[PDB]
Amino acid sequence: NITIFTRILDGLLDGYDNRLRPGLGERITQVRTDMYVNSFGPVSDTEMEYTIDIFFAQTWKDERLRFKGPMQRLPLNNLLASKIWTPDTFFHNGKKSFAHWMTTPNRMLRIWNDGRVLYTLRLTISAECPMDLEDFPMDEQNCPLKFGSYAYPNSEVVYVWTNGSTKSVVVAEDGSRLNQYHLMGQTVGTENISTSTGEYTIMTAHFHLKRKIGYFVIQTYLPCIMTVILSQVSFWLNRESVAARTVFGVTTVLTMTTLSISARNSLPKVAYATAMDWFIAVCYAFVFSALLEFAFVNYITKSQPARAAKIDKMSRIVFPILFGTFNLVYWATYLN
Amino acid sequence: NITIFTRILDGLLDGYDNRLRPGLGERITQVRTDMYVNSFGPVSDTEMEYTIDIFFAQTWKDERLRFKGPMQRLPLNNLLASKIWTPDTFFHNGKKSFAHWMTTPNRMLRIWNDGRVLYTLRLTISAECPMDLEDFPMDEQNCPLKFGSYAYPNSEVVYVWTNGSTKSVVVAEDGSRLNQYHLMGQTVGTENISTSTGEYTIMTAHFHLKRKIGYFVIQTYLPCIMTVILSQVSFWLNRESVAARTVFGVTTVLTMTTLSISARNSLPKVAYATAMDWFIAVCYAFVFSALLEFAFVNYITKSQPARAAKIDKMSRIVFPILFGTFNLVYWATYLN
Amino acid sequence: NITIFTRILDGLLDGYDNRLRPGLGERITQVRTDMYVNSFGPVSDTEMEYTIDIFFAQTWKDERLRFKGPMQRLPLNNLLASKIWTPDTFFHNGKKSFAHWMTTPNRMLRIWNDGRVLYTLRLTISAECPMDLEDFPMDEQNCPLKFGSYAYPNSEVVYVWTNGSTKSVVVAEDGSRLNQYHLMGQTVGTENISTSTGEYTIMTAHFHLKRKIGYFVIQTYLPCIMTVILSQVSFWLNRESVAARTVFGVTTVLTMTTLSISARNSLPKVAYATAMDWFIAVCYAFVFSALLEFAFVNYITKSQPARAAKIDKMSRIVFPILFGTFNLVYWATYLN
Amino acid sequence: NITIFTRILDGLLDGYDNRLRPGLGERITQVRTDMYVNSFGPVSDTEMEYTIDIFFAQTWKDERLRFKGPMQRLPLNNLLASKIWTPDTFFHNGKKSFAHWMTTPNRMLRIWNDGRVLYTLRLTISAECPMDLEDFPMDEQNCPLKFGSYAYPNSEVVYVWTNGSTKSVVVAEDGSRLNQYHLMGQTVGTENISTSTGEYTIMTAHFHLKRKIGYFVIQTYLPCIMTVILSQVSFWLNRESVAARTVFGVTTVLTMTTLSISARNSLPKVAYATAMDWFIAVCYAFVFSALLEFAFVNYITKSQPARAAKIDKMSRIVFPILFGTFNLVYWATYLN
Amino acid sequence: NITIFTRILDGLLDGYDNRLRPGLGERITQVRTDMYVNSFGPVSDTEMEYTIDIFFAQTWKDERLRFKGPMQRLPLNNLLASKIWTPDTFFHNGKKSFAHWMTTPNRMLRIWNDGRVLYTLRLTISAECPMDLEDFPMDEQNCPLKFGSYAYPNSEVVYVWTNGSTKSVVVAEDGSRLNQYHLMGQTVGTENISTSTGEYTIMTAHFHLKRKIGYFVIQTYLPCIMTVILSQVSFWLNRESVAARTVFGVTTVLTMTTLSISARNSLPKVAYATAMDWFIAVCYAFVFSALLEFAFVNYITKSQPARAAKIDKMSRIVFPILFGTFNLVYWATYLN
Ligand SMILES: Cc1onc(-c2ccc(F)cc2)c1COc1ccc(C(=O)N2CCS(=O)(=O)CC2)cn1
Ligand SMILES: Cc1onc(-c2ccc(F)cc2)c1COc1ccc(C(=O)N2CCS(=O)(=O)CC2)cn1
Ligand SMILES: Cc1onc(-c2ccc(F)cc2)c1COc1ccc(C(=O)N2CCS(=O)(=O)CC2)cn1
Ligand SMILES: Cc1onc(-c2ccc(F)cc2)c1COc1ccc(C(=O)N2CCS(=O)(=O)CC2)cn1
Ligand SMILES: Cc1onc(-c2ccc(F)cc2)c1COc1ccc(C(=O)N2CCS(=O)(=O)CC2)cn1
Ligand SMILES: *[C@@H]1O[C@H](CO)[C@@H](O)[C@H](O)[C@H]1NC(C)=O
Ligand SMILES: *[C@@H]1O[C@H](CO)[C@@H](O)[C@H](O)[C@H]1NC(C)=O
Ligand SMILES: *[C@@H]1O[C@H](CO)[C@@H](O)[C@H](O)[C@H]1NC(C)=O
Ligand SMILES: *[C@@H]1O[C@H](CO)[C@@H](O)[C@H](O)[C@H]1NC(C)=O
Ligand SMILES: *[C@@H]1O[C@H](CO)[C@@H](O)[C@H](O)[C@H]1NC(C)=O
Repeated sequence: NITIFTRILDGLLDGYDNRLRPGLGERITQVRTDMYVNSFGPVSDTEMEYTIDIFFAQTWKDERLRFKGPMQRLPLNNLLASKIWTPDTFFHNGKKSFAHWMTTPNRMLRIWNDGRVLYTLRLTISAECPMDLEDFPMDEQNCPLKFGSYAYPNSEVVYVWTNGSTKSVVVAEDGSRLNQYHLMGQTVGTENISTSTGEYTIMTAHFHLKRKIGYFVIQTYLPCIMTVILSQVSFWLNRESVAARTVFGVTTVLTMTTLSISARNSLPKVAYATAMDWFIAVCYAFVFSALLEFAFVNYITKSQPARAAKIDKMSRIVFPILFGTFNLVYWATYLN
Repeated sequence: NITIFTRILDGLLDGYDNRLRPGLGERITQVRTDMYVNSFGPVSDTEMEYTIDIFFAQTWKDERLRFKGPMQRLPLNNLLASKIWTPDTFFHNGKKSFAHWMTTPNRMLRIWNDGRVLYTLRLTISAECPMDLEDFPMDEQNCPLKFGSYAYPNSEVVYVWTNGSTKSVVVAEDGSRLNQYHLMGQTVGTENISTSTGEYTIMTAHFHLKRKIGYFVIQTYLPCIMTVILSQVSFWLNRESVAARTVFGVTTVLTMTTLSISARNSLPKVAYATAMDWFIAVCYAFVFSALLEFAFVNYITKSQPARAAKIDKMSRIVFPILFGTFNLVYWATYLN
Repeated sequence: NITIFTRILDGLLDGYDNRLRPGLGERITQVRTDMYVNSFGPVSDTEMEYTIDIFFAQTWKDERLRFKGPMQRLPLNNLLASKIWTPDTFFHNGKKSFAHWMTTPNRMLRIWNDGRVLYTLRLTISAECPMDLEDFPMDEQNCPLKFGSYAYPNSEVVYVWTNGSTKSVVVAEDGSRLNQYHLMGQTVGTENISTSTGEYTIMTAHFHLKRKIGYFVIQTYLPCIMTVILSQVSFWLNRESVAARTVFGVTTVLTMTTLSISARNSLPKVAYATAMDWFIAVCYAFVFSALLEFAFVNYITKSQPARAAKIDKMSRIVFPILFGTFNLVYWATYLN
Repeated sequence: NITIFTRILDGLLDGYDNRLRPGLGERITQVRTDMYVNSFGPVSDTEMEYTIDIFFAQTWKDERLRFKGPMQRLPLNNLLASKIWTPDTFFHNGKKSFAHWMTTPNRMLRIWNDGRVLYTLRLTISAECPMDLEDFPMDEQNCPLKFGSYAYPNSEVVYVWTNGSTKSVVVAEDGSRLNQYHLMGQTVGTENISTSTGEYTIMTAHFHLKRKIGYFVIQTYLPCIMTVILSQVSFWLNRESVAARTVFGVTTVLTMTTLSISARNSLPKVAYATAMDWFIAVCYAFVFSALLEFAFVNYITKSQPARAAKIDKMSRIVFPILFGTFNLVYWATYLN
Repeated sequence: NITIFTRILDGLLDGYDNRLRPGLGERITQVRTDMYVNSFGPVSDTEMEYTIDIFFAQTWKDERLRFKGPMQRLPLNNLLASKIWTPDTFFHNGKKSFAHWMTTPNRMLRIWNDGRVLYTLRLTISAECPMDLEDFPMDEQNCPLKFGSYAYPNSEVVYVWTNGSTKSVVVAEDGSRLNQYHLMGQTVGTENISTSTGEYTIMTAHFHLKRKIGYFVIQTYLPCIMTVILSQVSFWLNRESVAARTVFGVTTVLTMTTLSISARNSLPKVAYATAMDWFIAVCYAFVFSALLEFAFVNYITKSQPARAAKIDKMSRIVFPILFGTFNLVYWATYLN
């Protein structure tokens, strides 16, 4: 009773050329693509790449695979995949893509009576996601995923998403978990590209990433904020304590300097200033300005002591207000 | 006398199709799985992955492999594995799995007269273990291991553990050794998942991890604890020693700042506060508060010296008690 | 209607030897090469290598592949690539080159009636780009890309660019994006090399890189500049404040020392001085010189106080002017 | 005259089944193993693994390979290795093992008239070496190397070392060179293991490693020792110099704190204290105790100056003696 | 006219056994080896390995490949390489060697009428270069490159360099470029090794490396030199400035301590002292000695001030002279 299936498979492969696409010279091959994201891999800001594991599925029609039998479907595995024609789908932005081969090559092949073919493949794509870190860390990124045929132009093979956008791309509930990003949603699109080898249709999927803040607050902002407050303590010490107030200014200035270096160690070596850089720069000004106030005060503490006390007394109020005021503008500007 | 074995193997492969599962269109294929963990690989908290080396064994029934001979069993190797049908088992959460091929592909194949087949394979799985580091380092993790068929739905292939849970999964005595985790135990479960390609049965194995503390005590807590004690020494110095007490406060505050940065370098860049972070924050408050006490004392050391001495004298007792009291609450809360 | 294509392909391969180049012993095989750079990978200054992803295309004439049919072209895939002769093109400067195999080997093969063959391949080349970091970071680099035949000398196989230089090499608009380099343009050239195995023609492509400054300004120059300004503040303090002015000089000198170490951590370990190194060295002299001025002033503050005040007063003006003057010369020299 | 060899090889493979072990169902296959260690690779303490490159040789008897000819031996290469039966030897503790394939697969095959077979293979094994770092760096490690059959139990295949232990395992004179270990010697053993798949014989080789000290002396101990001596200098300064003695105590305490952090950066993150940790802890006590002495002295320098001088004078002698005494006990205890 | 070549190749392979070396049982196979180093890869001091890319060429005589035709030579590619016998050459010291496969396997095969065969292969060898870092950084290294047959002893296969030493090994002009080494020259040698499997001839190539200094001068020596000079500035300050001179001594001592730690971070963790270590140790003595001078001076500044001034005045001259004198001896000793 099982030998019947063997006869069907042998019959289909008989007089079958896998080097020729279905409907060659008669029509245009149409491929339906659906994607399921098992896990949205880590996003490497330094390398401008993001890893992703998906179950890529393609569907098309091949009249050469029509068959008649008790079962309307023929579940199979990778063994028969190489014996038939499959699209040469590839990822344009994929810097390095590898498959999964354990325990068995993770591929599926199903065939219906009408000749419809389902080809499912598991992939891990290390794609490239260029980013504009001008509003970092209050930045939103749109990492794309482009794929299409390598050898068959639009005139021969066309890719189209199946059903609506929601069914076209699906992300696992636990897969969309990252340490420094929120997966707001996904979008799908298409576009034709003209090349020296002809026109090709491109299927594009974009993932909306909203960076989650809180790591940089504990790592960069808070040390900068508390460092500024530490400098302002010098305003409450007597002028004659030259050495004491010198330690506050010098130590704080160096502390802010190393924080800027440390902050950008993890950040990509971009040749432009970010929002965090401006915040550090302003904080650097406050600590440096406090030291200048002490130097100016200590320079005139003899000739005109009266103004020296007023400046020191006034500075106790002005500096905290300006720094507090700056934060409201800074946070409101980038959080709105 | 040895040629008889050759005839049996040749006979079994004659008229044998490896593209068809046993009992196709007649019943549901049942697979029994047993796992032995040779060594529980390192757990990468930063990458939320854990490596594991196992001897994965699958058992099923294939009536096409029945034979009669002097021996009831036919020990073999990987040579015949590709000549017969094997399940397309794969790991859903396996980010990257590779086999061992030296000296010979580490696979075993045994066949009995009744047609029962044993297929053993050695694997190294780099699975993903999402973690909730809210109670870190007093956190317990449950790293799973999910596997199942890729192409054969529940209606065709079903996986079930063999014997009891203890025999189903086994961990070597020396294998369960990690630098920062205790392998409390293992659990096994099953569940059906509905997909666009049909329903699939999933075999799940969970490993209970109890983080072992002592590295962070020597690396993070103790430096923080001793740093706080160092700051409190300033309370025992005379007020007029402005520079001396300034060094204690400034140096300690910066020391705590760098400890927080250093502590999170190894820790994953999670966007939320951990138990260790709160401990550091409280320790930061004590050192910062001590400096504020000195500044306040030095500010009123002229107008009202009487209160200045009382505050300094009182602070010698209050600060150690509060810090000691906090530790009891902190340790008891997270250790109970 | 589709079986006709099968007959053509079978006919071409009949009596076809892929071990022999077309026109062997009758003429010289001519290959036309065109390159499209999908993305100019990162440039590793430390390893003197740059990654690049290209769609390498080769065109040549093979009279053995002539055919007659309704279609003037035969789009195909990698399946037939191994069944015919292709040039043994390789990259001389490619330290490690790997192909892309997912979902299908990214190769294309097209054949015309006249026998013209188009062979397109996707590659990721980790080539070597030696650099002369004498004007770093104001340095311009010319990273080459050399390729040619491995076994067929100039007398048998010759490579020539197709059409003009612009069409010969093309770079994607978004591909030419780097964090620390600007892709000014590309150039193409040729040259014959004499070897023990014969003369070979070499096709060379050079990419002009103009390093973009701004990361080192925020990371190295500014901390050095502000550190120097910090030292000059000591000139505005009274001489009797020995400890206060000592902190400025000592802290600044050490700060500059660690900046030099930190700056070269990312920079390659080249055994010669760069422009940035000279800038740091000069900045180190200013901070060190300021400390020497204080030591000299403090040494003569008793015997001849009159000159001590003049030196301290004069130093307040001389030092800022010289440092400001140096920057104009430094920046103008390397930016012109 | 050379065609005779071709006939012999063709004859042996005729009617030969590589899926069946020699002497199947008639006796037990006996395998003789000899190992030569070309180079003992680096030992990764952090990953608890050690690399090793060996020329693994196996010898066994196969009556099916008997032949008669002018030559008593048939040197060969990897070409015939896959055409005959070879044991499925694998390394139980090998986390990742790979072969060498350049220029040609590094394998040898020799056959004698009697049917004896020699199979030599070159391997690079990244095995796991669990370590007990309780006496670190005065610790001795015993890294094992376990291998055996994967599919053939003890009842079918048995491994035994050839000749004595010295000939069984050999290490190259220059191979046994490590930066932080001495290869004292090697030992070989055997043991039977019972599994669900049957009993298997295990061949075990242990390498005795004696860690060589001198890097940690220059990196950890000496900075700690000199730091303690630096703190004791404060005892020779006058009490009224409050700021001066404060710098010694504060700087030394922080210096010891960072040394402990730095020391464990390279060391594995083990959750227990090592001998080096105790040495650092004691050194931390001395520096911290010195600061406490100054604080206590400065606290009573007014009411009872007489005792203050005695304590400071006495401390100059007590502290060096105790620290010197501790070293003798510490070094003697762990070096004996 | 091209079919003639096909007949020749088919004829040669007819009745050809690739498992047998040429001249088997009749003479000894002689192989001529020539090497061209395209680029001398980076030298990893930490891992004691150096990468190298070469075009390895082997020449030998095979009477079975004699042919008659219009052309005296048959240029070919890797396609025919596997169809004939090639030596099993391998690198004894090669820890990991991989080939280049893009665009086509980089191999060449040429055959003459007499039967002479040329086999050229491109390789990237990560060999091991043990080093004696006793004179580091004034050290000269001799990195070898050993290769020979794996299965064919000296009695069957013998390797000999072709022509003179200069032609035997060739290094590209631009290939011999390293950041911290000078490629002085190359030497070639031979030697027979006795093994359990027989005697084998070994072809050895040594590369003379002269480390180029200048990176460590800017990274280690200069900071140490300037740090010592900074300490000597304390001798020019008044004794009563206890805090001021304390900062110089304490800061300098710690600065030297961290420099030693930083210097060895890149250096391999060798368990012995290098020349740089001695230089740092001496520099550490000068800074530490200066602090001791201040402590001794401050201890006797009351009882016998006269000697205190003399010591401080004398130290201003003695210390610079000794440090300057030491450098001349140090540099002359290791540079001569
Ligand atoms: C020389 C060559 O030979 N065969 C091909 C080729 C063409 C199309 C294929 F599908 C496969 C291969 C080529 C390159 O031709 C291209 C390809 C893409 C684009 C293009 O528009 N983009 C670059 C990729 S992208 O950034 O994803 C979107 C923008 C421009 N020219
Ligand atoms: C597009 C597509 O084509 N073939 C498949 C497919 C289905 C089942 C297979 F066994 C193999 C392949 C798919 C994806 O369909 C899925 C798969 C799993 C889940 C699911 O429930 N989970 C995701 C994996 S998980 O996190 O381990 C548990 C939760 C949801 N949809
Ligand atoms: C021993 C050997 O056997 N077959 C070959 C060989 C020759 C040419 C091939 F195309 C392939 C292989 C060799 C090396 O012969 C060479 C090769 C290149 C150069 C040369 O001029 N350069 C080195 C590469 S480069 O830096 O890109 C440009 C400068 C000098 N000698
Ligand atoms: C489920 C399964 O299926 N086939 C096998 C299997 C058995 C023996 C083989 F030689 C190959 C494969 C298994 C695991 O069975 C084992 C294996 C080893 C040990 C054991 O005693 N140790 C673990 C490895 S160890 O740490 O080196 C020494 C201690 C215990 N149970
Ligand atoms: C057990 C075994 O079975 N077949 C072999 C074998 C022998 C020779 C081969 F050419 C290939 C394989 C072996 C090891 O036998 C050896 C090999 C080399 C040396 C030796 O003298 N040295 C080690 C390599 S070295 O450091 O480069 C120079 C010093 C000593 N014994
Ligand atoms: C691509 O080409 C097809 C040709 O039928 C056309 O229908 C489609 O609208 C084109 N897509 C775009 C985005 O222009
Ligand atoms: C999965 O489906 C099978 C169908 O027989 C059922 O017996 C089993 O209970 C299901 N498992 C779960 C967890 O629902
Ligand atoms: C290389 O050789 C060919 C031989 O025809 C010659 O035409 C060409 O000019 C040569 N190229 C160079 C750069 O000399
Ligand atoms: C292993 O089993 C064999 C069976 O013959 C026995 O001879 C040998 O002593 C056993 N080894 C050990 C260590 O028990
Ligand atoms: C190696 O053996 C051969 C045998 O002919 C001999 O000629 C040669 O001199 C030997 N080489 C050395 C270095 O002893």
